[PDB]
Amino acid sequence: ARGPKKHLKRLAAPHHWMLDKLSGCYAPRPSAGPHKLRESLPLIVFLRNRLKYALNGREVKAILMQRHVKVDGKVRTDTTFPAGFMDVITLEATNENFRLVYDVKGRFAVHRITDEEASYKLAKVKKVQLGKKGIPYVVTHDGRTIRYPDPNIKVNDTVKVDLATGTITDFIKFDTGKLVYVTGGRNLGRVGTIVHRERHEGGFDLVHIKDSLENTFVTRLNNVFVIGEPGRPWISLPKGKGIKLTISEERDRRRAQHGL
Amino acid sequence: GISRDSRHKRAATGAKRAQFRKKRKFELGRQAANTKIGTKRIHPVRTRGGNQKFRALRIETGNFSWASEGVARKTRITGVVYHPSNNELVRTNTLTKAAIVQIDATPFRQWYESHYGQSLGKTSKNTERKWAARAAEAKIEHAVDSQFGAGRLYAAISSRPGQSGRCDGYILEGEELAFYLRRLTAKK
Amino acid sequence: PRAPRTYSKTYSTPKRPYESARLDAELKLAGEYGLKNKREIYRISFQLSKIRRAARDLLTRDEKDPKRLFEGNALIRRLVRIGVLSEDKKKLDYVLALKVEDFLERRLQTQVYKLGLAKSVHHAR
Amino acid sequence: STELTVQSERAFQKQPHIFTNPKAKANRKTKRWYKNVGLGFKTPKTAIEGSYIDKKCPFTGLVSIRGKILTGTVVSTRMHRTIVIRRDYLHYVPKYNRYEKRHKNVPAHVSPAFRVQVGDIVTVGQCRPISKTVRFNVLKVASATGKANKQFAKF
RNA sequence: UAUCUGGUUGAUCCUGCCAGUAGUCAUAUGCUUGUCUCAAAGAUUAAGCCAUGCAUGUCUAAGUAUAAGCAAUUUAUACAGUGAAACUGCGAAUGGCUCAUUAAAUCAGUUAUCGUUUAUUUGAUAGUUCCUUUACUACAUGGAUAUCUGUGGUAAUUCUAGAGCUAAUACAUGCUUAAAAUCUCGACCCUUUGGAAGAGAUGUAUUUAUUAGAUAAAAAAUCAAUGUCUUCGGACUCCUUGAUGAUUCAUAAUAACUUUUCGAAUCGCAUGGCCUUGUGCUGGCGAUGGUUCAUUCAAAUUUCUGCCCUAUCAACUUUCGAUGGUAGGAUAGUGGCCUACCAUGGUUUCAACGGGUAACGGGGAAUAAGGGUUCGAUUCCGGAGAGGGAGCCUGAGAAACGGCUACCA
RNA sequence: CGGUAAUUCCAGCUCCAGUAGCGUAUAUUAAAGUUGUUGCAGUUAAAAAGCUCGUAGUUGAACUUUGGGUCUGGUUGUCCGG
RNA sequence: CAGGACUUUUACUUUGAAAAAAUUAGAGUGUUCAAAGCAGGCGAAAGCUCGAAUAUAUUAGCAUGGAAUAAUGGAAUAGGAC
RNA sequence: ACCCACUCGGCACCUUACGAGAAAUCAAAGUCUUUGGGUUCUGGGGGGAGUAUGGUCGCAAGGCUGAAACUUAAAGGAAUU
RNA sequence: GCCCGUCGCUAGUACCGAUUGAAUGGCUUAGUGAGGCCUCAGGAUUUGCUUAGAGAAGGGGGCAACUCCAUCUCAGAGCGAAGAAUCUGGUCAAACUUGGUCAUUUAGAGGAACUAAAAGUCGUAACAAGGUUUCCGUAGGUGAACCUGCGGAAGGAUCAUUA
Ligand SMILES: [Mg+2]
Ligand SMILES: [Mg+2]
Ligand SMILES: [Mg+2]
Ligand SMILES: [Mg+2]
Ligand SMILES: [Mg+2]
Ligand SMILES: [Mg+2]
Ligand SMILES: [Mg+2]
Ligand SMILES: [Mg+2]
Ligand SMILES: [Mg+2]
Ligand SMILES: [Mg+2]
Ligand SMILES: [Mg+2]
Ligand SMILES: [Mg+2]
Ligand SMILES: [Mg+2]
Ligand SMILES: [Mg+2]
Ligand SMILES: [Mg+2]
Ligand SMILES: [Mg+2]
Ligand SMILES: [Mg+2]
Ligand SMILES: [Mg+2]
Ligand SMILES: [Mg+2]
Ligand SMILES: [Mg+2]
Ligand SMILES: [Mg+2]
Ligand SMILES: [Mg+2]
Ligand SMILES: [Mg+2]
Ligand SMILES: [Mg+2]
Ligand SMILES: [Mg+2]
Ligand SMILES: [Mg+2]
Ligand SMILES: [Mg+2]
Ligand SMILES: [Mg+2]
Ligand SMILES: [Mg+2]
Ligand SMILES: [Mg+2]
Ligand SMILES: [Mg+2]
Ligand SMILES: [Mg+2]
Ligand SMILES: [Mg+2]
Repeated sequence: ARGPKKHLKRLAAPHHWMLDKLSGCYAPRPSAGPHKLRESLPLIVFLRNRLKYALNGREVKAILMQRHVKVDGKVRTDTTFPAGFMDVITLEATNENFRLVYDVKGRFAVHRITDEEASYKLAKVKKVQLGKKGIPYVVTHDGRTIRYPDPNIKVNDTVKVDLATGTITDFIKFDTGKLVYVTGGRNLGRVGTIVHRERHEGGFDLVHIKDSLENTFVTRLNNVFVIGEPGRPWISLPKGKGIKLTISEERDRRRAQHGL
Repeated sequence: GISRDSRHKRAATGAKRAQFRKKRKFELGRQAANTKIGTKRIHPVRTRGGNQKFRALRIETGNFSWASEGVARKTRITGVVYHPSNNELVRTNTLTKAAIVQIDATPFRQWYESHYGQSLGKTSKNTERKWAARAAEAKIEHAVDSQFGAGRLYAAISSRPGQSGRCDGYILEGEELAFYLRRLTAKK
Repeated sequence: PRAPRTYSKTYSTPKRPYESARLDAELKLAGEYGLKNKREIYRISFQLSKIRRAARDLLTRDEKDPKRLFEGNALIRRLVRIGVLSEDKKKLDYVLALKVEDFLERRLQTQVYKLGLAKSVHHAR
Repeated sequence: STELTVQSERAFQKQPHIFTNPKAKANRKTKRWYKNVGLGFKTPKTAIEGSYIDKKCPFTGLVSIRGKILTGTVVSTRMHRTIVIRRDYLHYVPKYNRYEKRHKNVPAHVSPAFRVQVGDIVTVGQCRPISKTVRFNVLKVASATGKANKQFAKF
């Protein structure tokens, strides 16, 4: 009905916002940005509901204004700016750097990171095409277009963007026996190896993934994000190395590592 | 206004559908331009998402392509002789797409002369040399040649003049041209 | 248009109102544990029933099957914590045999009475 | 379907932007454009060699096969260049723990590269809307001859 | 959490109902009513009618202040502190409400856009505007118009006439700009192995052509064109090409076209670096803008499958498009969406079509052995509508009603 | 039930039930194996078409690689807690 | 693996992928209890730290394992297979 | 043609039910709470009523199809003294 | 004992129905048709360019085509560009006049019902062989149960007459 929608009801929000059912009718709708609405994570949520540096929206706004938050080197001032997967959130005071990565369960984890890694962003390849004047460009599944790419970078390949300038420093080819991260579905937040790649030339390629504990699962190709060569990831993965325990196992862990 | 909705239609079964929702602006369709010949007059229309289509009510000139030779020239359109959809259009002189029209042809003739030097109906040294290098390539379909003699070439419009404002096409060649001629003859 | 608040009816009335023996039993129970209403008793019964439903379901699933192993175990643990099940009977099969008295003999009422501090249940209440 | 003639109506029917230069004379004399649809399907020799036209052919025209690929038996050939496909299936009624036999007719477009009789089983591919009801285009006709080899009983 | 009990008889066993019993985010209502927490609430009938008030406006160092505003005081003799108004920009298409319509419609899950539009967003990105090249706006072009000041009209309204000034990121115009490479033309010489001095054109967007957008492997003979090195027998060697399941795709190239789109005459704070010692040439961080391609928020359609009663609805659709074809028109684009010519189809006892709904669809709710039955106006998601019907303006987006135009009430 | 001993009316006293709640009305679900797929009935209680043919529908005899052997992974009971 | 070359076609069943959140079932957690909520918990009580799980929905589409059951197809003018 | 013995198909009948059933009774009315061989039709308390109405078929009588309002605590079945 | 129908009485439901009845809505024949949008014109007015002659007191840096200046500025007139009212055809199409039609309602002179209340009237049809055994189909007849043909059924008062 008539043009774009501008609000978001609290229940209609992505569940991995971890937003509480009460204390409001509305949720912070991610503005038009680099990442998809449902796959994003607004700055407000990151600030208030994760790190707890702000108490309310006004506080968040104030924080933003003094030009201190930095999403991928660039500044940002939107409360509802949609930082998503692999995005580096740097705070100038505190000197903390964060990379937005998922965890074993599904939601965005607070993952503290060093300045040596915070310099670069890792990004999947969505499209490879020749643009105007015959100039080749690559499209990252995370927002960007990069002109004149290395011509053996194809779709689904992951790319090390140096972020400070925005040039491709290095890349990983999508292939069997390469460390992978799942970014959508039930298996989202899981880390694996790629055992096999089914095709079905028509609709949705399925990739078979084994983790470190020899525990195979299948996801769609567009949910699968390459991260390195097995055992050696290009980024630091969060605590619990994207592993997925069974519920009982988790409970046991909780019990046996008690230290109140 | 004229709407392109499939709401007002009957279903596959022949069932008359009930009137759900009043007609929308995204369903809309505007009046026919039905362009005439003589003195250039082009009205812009604001479409969806900004953008302009150009209604070409009254057009005189047009640039037409000789696909064999590989050249196109701006030329006067003088009359619609045949239109596949409707004889009414022909009667009117309504310039549309796929209509068959008569072109001034003089520019084409001039071009030909410049190129080969052979002329249709009956200097420097470099030019002569060039001509020599060419030749025998200058033969053409007989029908075209005949037309040239009269001074008016048959061409088909391939632009949608109601959409672009631009009125453009291709000079009639080969089998298609022959077919068109036959059709014309039949009509007479 | 704010997110709806969840209610839950926490008791269930009997399916037959004047079952005389049942009524007398209820009365006796009330007398024993200084209960203001039959409502309290009903609440307890409802609670018991919920537990039973869970337990039965668990039983219906194969033993050593994950869900049974987990949820059932958790339930058992909870029961032991509350003090309704005894350490002899961490079994899930024993969960079905519980009966209303064990819940009433665990209220801050009865407990208060049974540690001194009172002289009868009413006083404690 | 076409059925004879080719150059049969008010307008000259040609493949758009296919040019057959009437100066340097070729082997085919008129150039024919075709493409393979993909998905493992094969472009027939009737399509490549033929003289017919069609914008709505998946091989020689402008439509592109994408999305759903269905199969079913042919019910009606009667309307020109198109077909009707019956598509029998079982609808599960959960209360009675049993199945209803159901129907649904799919109107589909028939490229003149095919010989289609009533009763032939046909593989049909989804494409861009073609008419009021048609969304589908015939890709493969499975009933090849029936019993056109030995029709007469005499050994 | 698998339960029944009273009533047909003089008594009996049944069939059968009626009556009881229990629940209802199920309404009403009758009596009562101390406390704590939680909290539905003009849906049902009349999508009946509406007094009065409010519900959408908005300004930052950073578009435009000569308020004849306030300042007032130790950046102004161009401005420079705040700042009403007004212009410009943006928003008012979200939200909120309601369920009247609506039964293959909506809607749900599922596809598709190789079938399109998309403000904003985040990435991208444009030496080519010139047009002959011995004296030219670019150290910056033009005319308006608001507020304001004054003169009024009317019983009246968020009615605006007349005059006088005055702004722009409003509205119009319109400059720089190389080097190279490539494509159109040849003052001549010297009888071939021919080969060139120098002159014009080339951005993008637009339009129609046309061409390229290759790729299953190796080895020839020679006939027409006839190149390059000749160590004058002759060799010929290293000879481009992205993506998809798939394209006439991406993209490039030649042809021209065009009542020639865009290519910064815009703002704030910084006041840094070389002296050819000019006030010269320079240079930092930003705002707004602007091209196409991205992307993001979206968008129209779209695939397959699924709706409640009814045969006291069995044939329905096709003059006035029904089903299909062809061409055009129209549209953001696909399509009988519409028009012309043609064909006679399309749906149906596996209920078409018609009728009803005290029908918005779904998530769900009540009940609660298992299976079911009934409900879902209503907090979330879709969809409709703003008394009824039309029709449109502005805009990225509305067939908008706290926009306009009409008719009916 | 009530026509002169009314345990049924109207009151008084006792008592029972639920209890800050309880009653009445109309729906609706369970009770209903009184809608039946699970799961009902049809000689006499309601109900077998007067009878046969018959398109759709539903349904429809049996029959094609069974048997052995050879190693080889597990997964719980056991045989001790090594 | 990466490419042909064509594969009788189903129904059924399997595991997987999808069936928004709330609701439902359910793990954790002394809202003083509870309905709830997604909180909290532990310190030197200088800072540290678990959390915010899981499971369901079978109609339709998609993916794969199975080949009993039920159907369909092939060589009888052989124009059949190598 | 009888007579005996066996055998398929038929109209029935007699005695027992170990099965059914409310019972009368039933070799099916059995192989049904130990509930599923395949199928078509019909019933859902008694009246109103095989009525009203609309179809349709009949020359007509009529047939097939077939309600509701309202009404009512029983109408019935088999057996008993 | 039980018990059936006619005619009575009192209520209450529904049914048919003369009324050329009434009302509302949905389609619709013929004819009209607001308003926008598009389009053919129209051209109030609004300006720009022509060197188109001025009075102007350096109307371009000293009598003079000003050592003539977007000079003083109107008759020009030609050439544009913008453009309101109005206007020709369309197109979408609310609506309106007279009819017709379907649906649902609604007055309704009269008529024919059924139920309820079952101390009215006439019989006694059925239940016993109910005093003519009951039923059923059908046809005729009657004051009313009903009676009487023709065919059938025991739910009959008969499971019965060998040879
Ligand atoms: Mg695809
Ligand atoms: Mg655009
Ligand atoms: Mg039950
Ligand atoms: Mg009786
Ligand atoms: Mg009695
Ligand atoms: Mg009851
Ligand atoms: Mg207090
Ligand atoms: Mg209301
Ligand atoms: Mg404004
Ligand atoms: Mg809204
Ligand atoms: Mg080509
Ligand atoms: Mg292209
Ligand atoms: Mg077309
Ligand atoms: Mg409704
Ligand atoms: Mg509903
Ligand atoms: Mg609803
Ligand atoms: Mg309603
Ligand atoms: Mg209103
Ligand atoms: Mg409106
Ligand atoms: Mg309002
Ligand atoms: Mg509104
Ligand atoms: Mg007394
Ligand atoms: Mg019930
Ligand atoms: Mg029964
Ligand atoms: Mg009977
Ligand atoms: Mg069989
Ligand atoms: Mg719960
Ligand atoms: Mg009855
Ligand atoms: Mg009897
Ligand atoms: Mg008009
Ligand atoms: Mg008698
Ligand atoms: Mg008698
Ligand atoms: Mg009887």
